[PDB]
Amino acid sequence: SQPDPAEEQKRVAAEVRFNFILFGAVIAAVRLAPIVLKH
Amino acid sequence: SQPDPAEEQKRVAAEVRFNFILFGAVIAAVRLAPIVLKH
Amino acid sequence: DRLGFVVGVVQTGFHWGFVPLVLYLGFMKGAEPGMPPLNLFSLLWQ
Amino acid sequence: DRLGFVVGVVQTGFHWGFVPLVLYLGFMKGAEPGMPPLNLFSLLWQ
Amino acid sequence: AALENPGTVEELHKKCKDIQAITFEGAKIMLNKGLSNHFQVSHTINMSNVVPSGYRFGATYVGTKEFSPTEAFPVLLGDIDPAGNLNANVIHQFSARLRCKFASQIQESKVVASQLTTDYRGSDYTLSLTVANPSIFTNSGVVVGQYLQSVTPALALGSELAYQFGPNVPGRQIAIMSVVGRYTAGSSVWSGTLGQSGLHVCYYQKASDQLQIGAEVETSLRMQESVATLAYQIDLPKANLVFRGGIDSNWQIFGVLEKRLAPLPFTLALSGRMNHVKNNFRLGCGLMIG
Amino acid sequence: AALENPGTVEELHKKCKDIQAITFEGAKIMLNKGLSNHFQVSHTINMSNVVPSGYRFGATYVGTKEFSPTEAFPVLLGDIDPAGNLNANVIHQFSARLRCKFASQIQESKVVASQLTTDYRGSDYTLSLTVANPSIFTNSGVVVGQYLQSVTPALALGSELAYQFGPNVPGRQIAIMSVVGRYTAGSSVWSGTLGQSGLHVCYYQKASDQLQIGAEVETSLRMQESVATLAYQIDLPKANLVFRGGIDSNWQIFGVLEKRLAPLPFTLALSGRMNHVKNNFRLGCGLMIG
Amino acid sequence: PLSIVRSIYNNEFQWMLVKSYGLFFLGVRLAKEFVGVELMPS
Amino acid sequence: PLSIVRSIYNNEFQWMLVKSYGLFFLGVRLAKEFVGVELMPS
Amino acid sequence: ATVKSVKGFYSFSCNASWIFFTSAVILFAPVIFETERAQMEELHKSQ
Amino acid sequence: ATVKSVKGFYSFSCNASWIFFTSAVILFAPVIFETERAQMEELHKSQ
Ligand SMILES: CCCCCCCCCCCC(=O)OC[C@H](COP(=O)(O)OCC[N+](C)(C)C)OC(=O)CCCCCCCCCCC
Ligand SMILES: CCCCCCCCCCCC(=O)OC[C@H](COP(=O)(O)OCC[N+](C)(C)C)OC(=O)CCCCCCCCCCC
Ligand SMILES: CCCCCCCCCCCC(=O)OC[C@H](COP(=O)(O)OCC[N+](C)(C)C)OC(=O)CCCCCCCCCCC
Ligand SMILES: CCCCCCCCCCCC(=O)OC[C@H](COP(=O)(O)OCC[N+](C)(C)C)OC(=O)CCCCCCCCCCC
Ligand SMILES: CCCCCCCCCCCC(=O)OC[C@H](COP(=O)(O)OCC[N+](C)(C)C)OC(=O)CCCCCCCCCCC
Repeated sequence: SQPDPAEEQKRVAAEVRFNFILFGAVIAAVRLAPIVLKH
Repeated sequence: SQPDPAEEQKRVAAEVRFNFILFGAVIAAVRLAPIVLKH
Repeated sequence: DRLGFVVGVVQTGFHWGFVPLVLYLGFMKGAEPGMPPLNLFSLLWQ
Repeated sequence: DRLGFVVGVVQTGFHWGFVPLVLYLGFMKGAEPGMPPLNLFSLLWQ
Repeated sequence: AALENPGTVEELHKKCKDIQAITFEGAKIMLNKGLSNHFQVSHTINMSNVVPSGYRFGATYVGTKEFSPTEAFPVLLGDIDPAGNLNANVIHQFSARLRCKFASQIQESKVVASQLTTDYRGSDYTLSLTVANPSIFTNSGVVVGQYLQSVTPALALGSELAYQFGPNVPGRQIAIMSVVGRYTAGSSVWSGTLGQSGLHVCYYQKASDQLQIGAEVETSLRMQESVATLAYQIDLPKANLVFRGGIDSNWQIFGVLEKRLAPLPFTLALSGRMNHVKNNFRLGCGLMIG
Repeated sequence: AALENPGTVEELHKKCKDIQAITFEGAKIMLNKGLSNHFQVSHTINMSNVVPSGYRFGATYVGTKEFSPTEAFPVLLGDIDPAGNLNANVIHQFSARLRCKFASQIQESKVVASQLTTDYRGSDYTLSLTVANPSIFTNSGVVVGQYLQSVTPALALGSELAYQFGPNVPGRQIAIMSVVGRYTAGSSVWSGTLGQSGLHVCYYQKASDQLQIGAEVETSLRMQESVATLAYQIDLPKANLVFRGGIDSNWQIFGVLEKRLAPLPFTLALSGRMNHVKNNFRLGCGLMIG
Repeated sequence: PLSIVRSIYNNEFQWMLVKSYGLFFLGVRLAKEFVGVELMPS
Repeated sequence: PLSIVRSIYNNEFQWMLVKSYGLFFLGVRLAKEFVGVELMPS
Repeated sequence: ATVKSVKGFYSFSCNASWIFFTSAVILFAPVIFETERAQMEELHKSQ
Repeated sequence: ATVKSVKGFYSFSCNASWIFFTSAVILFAPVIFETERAQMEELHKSQ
């Protein structure tokens, strides 16, 4: 009856985009970090 | 009916003693050879 | 396919031509201006 | 058998005793008369 | 302010792989001939009991009028065996900052592995993007984003995101973010990376010009496998000698002696690896002629 | 008249086996310690990939008050591994004539091979008798009679009769008479033996102290198998170097370097055998310390 | 505690971890001691 | 004579003989030429 | 079983010495050999 | 089949060169290397 067990596959895709935003956020953090540390 | 195929075995023994007398004869020959060669 | 052929062609050209290309650019420069020419014997032995 | 036992005994004595025998005759002679004694450390270190 | 450029994420993970010894097995001969400072040719003969024996022929070209620095780009290097298996590397500088490397390995008349890498350098930071093993006909392939910034003159921090698509990946796409950092503490350069899966940490310790020591740990959180190494290098120009040897936490022990034999530019390498798990020892020896 | 003693039949058959190289596989370490001119101890460590790898401990004793010459008999020499496999040799002199050698190899707690040999050295001739691998409980074993006489100062001739008894022999007893000779005009020395069942010939030739060349053929008339070798030795004290290498008519090629490293009594040994039939190379390296 | 520690030694990953982190930190101790060492000194 | 000589080459012992006596006599020819040779001469 | 226990300790201590001495022959000994030889060379050169 | 005949000759030329050069690397080359190095050492010593 199921068309596809898509949910696990799309949740993995959701975690992939979550990894992307986390990768960006850590770059944003370190891009702020030296000012925050020297401030 | 045969007691033993002894003939081949005893012929090998005969050749073994033949090797012994040949070994002796070549020693006897070389023991004579230098005299024969200087003679 | 246009790429179906061109990709195999270009990769075959890289595959066989890269060492030919390095050698060609080498003999294009040659030796130093004061050195004897790079005869192909210099590829074959010291 | 007399030899059935004595042969195995004597070969076992050779087997384990030959290196013991060589070592014993060595330490019997020892070093040269002017050299330090052959302490058993001579078997173990340079 | 006025920080260094930190390098690149691959140079942190390689940071302690330079002193780790590279053992080889069997007899290997290499002859190098410098035809010009732009053009070099190398003939290498590999005889081994278990490594595939054979000749391979190598040539290198470098330098063109476009590129000013002593790096003397482009670099155009490749070596091929009589069976036709090609290894080749290409390196380019779209500018003084943006640098590019390309490498491809062909065997069985097929490209078995390839990667294209881009490396960009700022006064305080580095950014790089890599693509590798691409399908040309399909979306499938490997992609890696990497970032690294100097945060204090003794400390750098950064980030990495590897990605893959297609049938080689268990999920149709997967990616792994992983933090990265390095702390210098003078000699005691710490390095490592913490992933959403896996961890790696170098320790590196230059004792002196004559002695360099490092250590590693690796770990994987979905694969449940981990290893470590302790490795050292000795450099002895007083003895025309270098030695790299290290213990493996899987109890391989390796040492790769190499001697330069004279001012005459022969070097002799002796390679020993003992697998103490298997009581197995693999010897290699080889001569390099400059 | 007053000819040389010709040596013994085993020295003819060995005549060209001294320059034939003895290759080895893997890494072998040997330490020799001289405890006195009568007593020497040697520790040998062999790490090897397929050759059995381990340790064995060796000791040698020589000389007693009975024996005057610089040979300093008796000789009493043996080396044992921690598994208990013993190799040992015994040599004795009932006089200057009637020298005796004994050797036995014990492994798996069993005598696997042994021989006892006499030499009688009779001015212009030699006579020798050997017994080997004897059963003690049964008549079975090996016997060899050998004779060799100098016939002219350039030429020697002789004879040999090997014999065996028992289940190891296909006939209940077998023996093979075989003539032997040697000729020595100029630098060249010929040698060989003609048997009822085989033939062997050395050719040997000193070119100079730096270069010695020999060749072999072997043949068997009941086994239908034959081989040959061409082998040479280079001695280069200027290079602290000796090299033995030869072609085998089964197309193995072998070379065994040894380098004395210094007045300090290390010698490196480098052993290469390539089986060109199997394209198979076996490397060995080893260090002897005097 | 052999009833405890053997339960690690018996288990591959937990032991692989202990081995790897052990030799690593041993390397850290050794390295921090080695910092003054030279083999054929100036 | 390839019909003749191949009948030897095809047969193991006969070829083993030819190889062994061949390389042997080649060694004799070489050795009788090498008699004057030195490698790092005095 | 005391003798068998001694055979146990022996075979263990034999193996332990094997692993140690083979490892040293790889890791340290090549350095020791060349460093010693270089030191004796310097000694003879300075002697 | 000319190309295939050239592939035949070529692969034979591989074997012939392979067997020759691997053999020389065993039999002769170790002598050549050390003899050359000793001669260059004598040259530099005499220079
Ligand atoms: C004394 C100082 C100077 C010395 C100078 C030495 C020069 C090098 C001598 C040969 C070395 C050697 O070993 O070559 C050996 C090779 C053949 O080996 P292979 O095919 O691997 O054999 C094993 C076969 N497999 C691999 C299938 C298992 O021969 C050759 O065909 C190369 C000869 C040199 C030609 C260079 C151009 C090659 C272009 C190849 C394009 C595909
Ligand atoms: C991890 C390893 C474990 C195994 C044991 C290691 C022992 C370590 C030894 C250290 C010393 C050392 O390597 O020396 C190697 C020596 C160097 O000394 P030299 O020749 O006198 O030159 C220096 C002169 N000096 C000593 C006065 C300073 O060069 C050789 O032999 C050269 C060999 C050339 C041939 C190479 C092989 C070619 C292929 C195969 C041919 C059959
Ligand atoms: C660096 C200085 C300190 C050295 C301390 C060494 C302690 C060794 C304890 C062994 C525990 C162990 O591993 O025992 C278990 C091992 C075997 O299993 P495994 O190794 O897990 O292999 C399985 C791997 N898997 C998990 C991936 C499947 O047993 C053995 O037969 C091998 C023991 C080899 C010891 C080598 C020691 C080298 C010392 C070098 C010194 C110069
Ligand atoms: C500079 C050093 C050069 C070394 C050259 C080595 C060549 C090795 C080739 C192996 C091929 C092979 O397979 O050889 C073996 C087979 C023959 O035996 P088979 O038919 O397999 O029967 C099974 C084996 N039996 C018969 C023992 C049971 O072929 C040959 O004998 C043909 C090879 C001829 C080589 C000629 C070389 C001439 C050299 C002259 C300078 C000394
Ligand atoms: C039966 C009577 C034996 C008498 C022995 C007397 C000698 C005692 C010495 C220890 C022997 C031992 O214990 O060595 C044990 C081991 C070998 O063990 P293995 O089991 O063969 O290893 C292989 C395992 N196999 C059997 C399953 C395949 O070798 C060693 O570690 C080498 C010891 C080298 C000592 C060097 C001393 C000199 C150093 C100079 C300065 C650097």
